[PDB]
Amino acid sequence: LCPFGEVFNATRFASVYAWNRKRISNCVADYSVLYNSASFSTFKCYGVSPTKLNDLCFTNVYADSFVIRGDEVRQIAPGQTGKIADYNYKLPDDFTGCVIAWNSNNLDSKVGGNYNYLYRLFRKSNLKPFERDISTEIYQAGSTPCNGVEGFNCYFPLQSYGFQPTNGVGYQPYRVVVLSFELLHAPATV
Amino acid sequence: VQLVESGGGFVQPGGSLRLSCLASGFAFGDHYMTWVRQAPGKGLEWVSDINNYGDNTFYSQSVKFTVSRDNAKNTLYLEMKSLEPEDTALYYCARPRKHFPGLTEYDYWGQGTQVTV
Repeated sequence: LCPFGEVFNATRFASVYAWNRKRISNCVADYSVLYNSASFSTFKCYGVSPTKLNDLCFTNVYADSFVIRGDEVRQIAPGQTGKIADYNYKLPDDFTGCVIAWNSNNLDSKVGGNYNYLYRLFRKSNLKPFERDISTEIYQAGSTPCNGVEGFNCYFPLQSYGFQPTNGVGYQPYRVVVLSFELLHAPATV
Repeated sequence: VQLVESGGGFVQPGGSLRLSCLASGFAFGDHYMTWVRQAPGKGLEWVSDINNYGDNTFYSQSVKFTVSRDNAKNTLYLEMKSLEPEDTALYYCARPRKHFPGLTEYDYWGQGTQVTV
């Protein structure tokens, strides 16, 4: 079978600036193992092809995973903007695949705060679709250059979510999987 | 064309303080204003913003703290209560250049006032 359990029920998930991608190649895939599950917050397949999907064949499947706030999961989708879709994770407009996401307050909040999950807050430009930026070069907001020293106009580009179990559902951590379907000229392996 | 913080000193855990920032040289009404924090050898930490008139105030995860503005007296205030020791840093008054609250490009700021709880 295709190792979709290794991505969906992993104990740890990546920060969104460092979003993880796992490749699914040469394997038989049980899609029913997901599309018969529960308390998933959202399971929209933007891939106008797959609306609920089915048992299709794909040259490869790719799973992209990360943790974002609750308010920001809107962005994990065609044509949106904001800190998450501009600076962290951006899908193309020609997207065929699904955006699976669930509330993980149970796993990713800590009494007094989990601060291990981060996002990029400053960036000189917007990401291209499926592009990743894990650099930590100080961001120059003004015109005086920074020279490795943080201060006015010289901001460390990443910020942490302050994930606490108390705050509203919109500020709570959610895990997100993004399945994308590759259709190349080659044996359909899934 | 400047900004001078004032207030602060040494106070005890659970004490208080009211910092002031006398602006000068510009139309204090036409701008948002900011408080940021800098512990020694660290980056800027954003504390609060306030809008032109004073009815929208945005704070960080430190409500312990209230921002006020008297655009007649060109003064920006920050009343700090229920201080912790972790609230110790140098406290800056700063004006953004051109509302998503938090750190942005600041075109003017002051010299700082030390708060050590």
